[PDB]
Amino acid sequence: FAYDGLKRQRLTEPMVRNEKGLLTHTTWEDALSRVAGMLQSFQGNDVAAIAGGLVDAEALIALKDLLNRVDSDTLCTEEVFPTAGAGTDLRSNYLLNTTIAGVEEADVVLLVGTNPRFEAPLFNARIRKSWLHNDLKVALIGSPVD
Amino acid sequence: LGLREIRIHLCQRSPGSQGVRDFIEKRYVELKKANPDLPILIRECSDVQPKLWARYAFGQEKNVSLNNFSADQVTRALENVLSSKA
Amino acid sequence: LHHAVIPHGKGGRSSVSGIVATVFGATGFLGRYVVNHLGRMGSQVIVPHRCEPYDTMHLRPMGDLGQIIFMDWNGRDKDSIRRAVEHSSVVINLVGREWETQNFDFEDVFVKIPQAIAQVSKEAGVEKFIHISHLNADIKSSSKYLRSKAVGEKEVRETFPEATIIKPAEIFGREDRFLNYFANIRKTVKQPVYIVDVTKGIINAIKDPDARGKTFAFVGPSRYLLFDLVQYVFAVAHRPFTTRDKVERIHTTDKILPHLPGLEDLGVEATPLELKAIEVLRRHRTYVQPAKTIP
Amino acid sequence: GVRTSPTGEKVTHTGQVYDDGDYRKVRFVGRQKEVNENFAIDLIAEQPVSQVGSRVISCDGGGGALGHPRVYINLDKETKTGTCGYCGLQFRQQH
Amino acid sequence: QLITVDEKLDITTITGVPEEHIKTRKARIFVPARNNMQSGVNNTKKWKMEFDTRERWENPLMGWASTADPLSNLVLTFSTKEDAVAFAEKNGWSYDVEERKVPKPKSKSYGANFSWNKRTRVSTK
Amino acid sequence: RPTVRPRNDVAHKQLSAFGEYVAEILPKYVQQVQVSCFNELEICIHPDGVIPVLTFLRDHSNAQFKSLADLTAVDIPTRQNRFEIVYNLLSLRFNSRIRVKTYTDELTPIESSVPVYKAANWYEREIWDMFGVFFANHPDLRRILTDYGFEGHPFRKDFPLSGYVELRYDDEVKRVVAEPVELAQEFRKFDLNSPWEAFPAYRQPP
Amino acid sequence: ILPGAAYTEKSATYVNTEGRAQQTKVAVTPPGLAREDWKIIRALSEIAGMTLPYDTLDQVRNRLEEVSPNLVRYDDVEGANYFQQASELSKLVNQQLLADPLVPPQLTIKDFYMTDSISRASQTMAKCVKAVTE
Amino acid sequence: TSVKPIFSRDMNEAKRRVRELYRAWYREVPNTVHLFQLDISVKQGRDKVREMFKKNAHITDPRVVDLLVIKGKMELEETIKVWKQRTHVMRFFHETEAPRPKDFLSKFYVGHDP
Ligand SMILES: NC(=O)C1=CN([C@@H]2O[C@H](COP(=O)(O)OP(=O)(O)OC[C@H]3O[C@@H](n4cnc5c(N)ncnc54)[C@H](OP(=O)(O)O)[C@@H]3O)[C@@H](O)[C@H]2O)C=CC1
Ligand SMILES: [Zn+2]
Repeated sequence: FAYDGLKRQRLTEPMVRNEKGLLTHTTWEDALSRVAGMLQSFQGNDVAAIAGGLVDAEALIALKDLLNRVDSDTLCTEEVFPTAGAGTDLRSNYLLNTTIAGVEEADVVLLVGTNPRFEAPLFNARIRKSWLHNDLKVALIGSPVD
Repeated sequence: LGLREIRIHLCQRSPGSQGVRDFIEKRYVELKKANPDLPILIRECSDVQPKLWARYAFGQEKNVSLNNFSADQVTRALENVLSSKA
Repeated sequence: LHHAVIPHGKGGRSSVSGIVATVFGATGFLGRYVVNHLGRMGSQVIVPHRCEPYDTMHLRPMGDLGQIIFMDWNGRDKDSIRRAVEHSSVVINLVGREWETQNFDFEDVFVKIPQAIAQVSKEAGVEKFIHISHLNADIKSSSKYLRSKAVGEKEVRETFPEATIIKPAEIFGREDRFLNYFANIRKTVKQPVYIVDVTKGIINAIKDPDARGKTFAFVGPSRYLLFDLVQYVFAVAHRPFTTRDKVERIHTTDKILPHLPGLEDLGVEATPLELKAIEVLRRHRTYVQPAKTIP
Repeated sequence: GVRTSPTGEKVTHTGQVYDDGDYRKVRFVGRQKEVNENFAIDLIAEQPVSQVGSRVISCDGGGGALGHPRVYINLDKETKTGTCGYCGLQFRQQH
Repeated sequence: QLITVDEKLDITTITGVPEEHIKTRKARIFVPARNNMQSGVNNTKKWKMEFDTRERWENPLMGWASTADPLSNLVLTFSTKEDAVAFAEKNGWSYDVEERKVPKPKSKSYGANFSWNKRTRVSTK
Repeated sequence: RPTVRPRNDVAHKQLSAFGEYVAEILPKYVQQVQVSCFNELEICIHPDGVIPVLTFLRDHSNAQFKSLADLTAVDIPTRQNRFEIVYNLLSLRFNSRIRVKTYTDELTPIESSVPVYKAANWYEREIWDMFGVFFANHPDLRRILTDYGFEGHPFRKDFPLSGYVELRYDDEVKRVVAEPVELAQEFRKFDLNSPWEAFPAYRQPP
Repeated sequence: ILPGAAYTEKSATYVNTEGRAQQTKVAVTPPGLAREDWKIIRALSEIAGMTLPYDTLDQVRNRLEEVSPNLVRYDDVEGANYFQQASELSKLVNQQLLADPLVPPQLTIKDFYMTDSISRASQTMAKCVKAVTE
Repeated sequence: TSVKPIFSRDMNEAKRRVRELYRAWYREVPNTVHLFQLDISVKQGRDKVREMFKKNAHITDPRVVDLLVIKGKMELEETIKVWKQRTHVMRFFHETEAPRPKDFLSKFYVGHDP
């Protein structure tokens, strides 16, 4: 039911600040020329990027390639993950390795610091399915959410 | 001008990546301790020929094939990159 | 940009170019090409006309349904001008007459009317204004046509400083009064320009933000001696080789104005008279070494 | 229920009206915006509520086979009236 | 008398399709998903080929949805994905193939609704 | 039963018997014979057999199918040989109809049947025009229904309903011109098929 | 501001919490002058003199395969191994747990409805939020 | 992989037909320009003929080549017998079609299509 958000508050035109400091519509040519001008004048640590929660992989690698071409490596996300130890070197560090379907094979589930009902409703529905049909045992560490 | 990132691609089961799998199992931890702030992105994918990607400054890249390499050749290819500065 | 004028489509008949253009003088020689090109890409065209609606019929097929709108207007009525321009983003003035009449002299058609359109357009907030002047426009010309063009060119610039002013040479084309004029004949150097080139330049001037505030000179690629041109026309027409003012203009050497941008500065490549002469003069044949160009 | 906008254009019963900067209103210059002024939402609201002595009533819109498919309306709630989904007539269980 | 031809079957030059609508299109080969609003499965038997969706815009006069895409409505039906792939290849379209999703066999037991000591016991009928 | 079409067993048996008769006489070419529940007989043949089979049915004393009612094609893209060529024939002597079917693809010529029926001339021109099936040894094979210079074969299932080009009069060039198609209102595709099976008798094996 | 495309308006690759790569399809095109997000960056790179080496969706997807081969294996779950090596590197540096209890950001259904920019803009979700808080 | 031929049994035979068709088209252009009173030059007409042939230079299937020649002969017949009108001949030149941009940036500015 959130799709109706796609019809509201949409960004439909490029905007740049005017002399009064206000965002104003402009052409693609003009908006990108301003961005390219600044990009050419900076290097390394002076350029950074932050990716939000809905960004796709094609955009993620395009932006990484562009910043790398000015020798920047400050490609950041908003969601933290500890980089201590192996960090993101090993995929198994940051994945749901058992898979979603694998929950139906588990005999004990330990939930830590999560409310899967609202963080991953369909994942939580798969836990309930195993709880109902496989007699799965679920333990939780954190607030006693329903 | 030097190195920025290493990526190692391999298959989880194909024999051609057996030498790479041994290297990771036995050498990656030691290599990681020596280069603590260097990204060494290991990415396993089924039925890919193993490869070693090196990314240098300003987005220049080089790839060396590790197919049917022994764990020693993998070490050598790793050293050839950890001292190169393309 | 208002949401209704964001471009959409693939630039064809049913597309939305985003242009809302009021074209004064749309029912003449140059108007029919300007409207056609606008309607080709899906522009909204407002056509104010003084003539009978029967005389605007050739403009109807040039736009998708709803894209050509016709309004009555009078050059001397500023309210009729206001009605026609108050919704447009560009106003194109092609009003002219190659002769004077009892009701409209060269001063009315090339000074008062263009200035009134420019003023009303400025008041109504129209962002782009395109005014066609003449290459040979000159206060000290022997032709009162070319004298009025100079005065009008001055007034339009003063009244609408951001107006794009375009100064063509004599334009050749199917419905011209240049090649057809010579073919109907029973020192001076000319640099005539093709109608489609002039039209393409006008359309590009609308799409080019640099065109604002500039004066262009639209001329052909080659200069000819008038005698050699008429000789060429007669040969192409397979023919054995009017007013006082018209004759003055035809005998006025085309000016050389390197300090102005031209068709090339708008992306249009000038078309040689040799490639289009037969297109115009074929109808004159009763059922060819080209003119010598000034180097 | 025709109302006009600041620009003067009549507002249709679907709420349509061109906004101030919309070029498309040039189509009405010298002509007119066709607007039906018998707003059905205002007309049905003028119909009185029908009092009935049963929990369930049927509506066919009037005229037998000239009306709409016959539907049965439950009138058990006393907070609101029963409204026909086809024709908008309202019903209420008396007492 | 027959001849021998080893060339990959390619008919792009004799179909009359404009070059733009061969090279730049992406055919999608797939079995349509069951419409979740209904339980019938009869619309999930065959393979379909559709093309990438392109721009639709509002007609200035009426607000109708206009298009410049001549393949916007083209949907082809195939008995097998091999037939669909073969058709796409000979027509020069690049394609994506999505493996058919088949509902897995479920284990159903009405008696489980009344289990003596399992969570499957239902509180209402 | 007032609403149900009555069966005709006698005609079903007669047509079945004749279908075997044809298959026995031309085994070289006949691949399948079937009689529909509304009593229409279809002979499915190898494409090499177009001329021998059609000649036999026209000339044999127990056939005498002297009239070519119709000749057409069906495009079935899922088939290796996408085009099905259908001949509908009429025998006045025996007051009967028969349908002969064969197949071809986009690159394999079919033998023109003009020698057997002069009626075939234009039907084969139309099949070439609308489907692009080439007929070998046709006296004059060329487009018949489409515009001159028209590109493509419209009746193919992968040809779009509205085509690729559209025409208008352009005043600048003073002639009718062809340009890529743009529609003010796109044709609205409807998904009509019910997700529920309608005819059990035709269910395919899983 | 560079207007990009939402997930309903592009064919883009997302990887779920299992590491499974999936791709959206274009349902409608982006509104107004908005553009496909990778194309904006590709266009920006050309204007800035550092043109990226891919011009199409398939070419930028070939680039994704160079960086991480699993990113183009659509619908497949590529297993990850070496939990033992990761656990070794996890120990060699020691951090201390804070005394704060683990509290999830969403304790009740009211927190569920608006978490990103699309749902924050949805009037339907606002109605849901109002319904459960009132 | 054994198939019924159309006219040609192999590429060498097929390419003979192609050359014969090209000669017929090459010699027909001057008559076409005069007969249809075209405003293009004989060189333009022949440059267009070459361009139409050249775009099919990668075909290696003799059956496809035969169909292209067959269709090319039909098009030539329509022209010589003046079944085409002037509009049909001039459709090869796309005079009223605006220049479609090719580079990435130009396409990016105008729309979403690749
Ligand atoms: N053609 C040429 O060789 C050149 C032309 N120009 C300029 O380009 C413009 C158009 O040229 P062209 O198109 O050949 O001119 P035309 O005479 O062919 O068309 C003239 C237009 O002006 C309108 N018009 C004339 N007088 C009046 C009036 N008193 N009140 C209202 N409308 C009027 C006419 O409308 P109606 O038909 O109703 O009279 C017609 O639409 C003119 O300004 C001309 O001077 C400049 C250089 C060269
Ligand atoms: Zn009712």
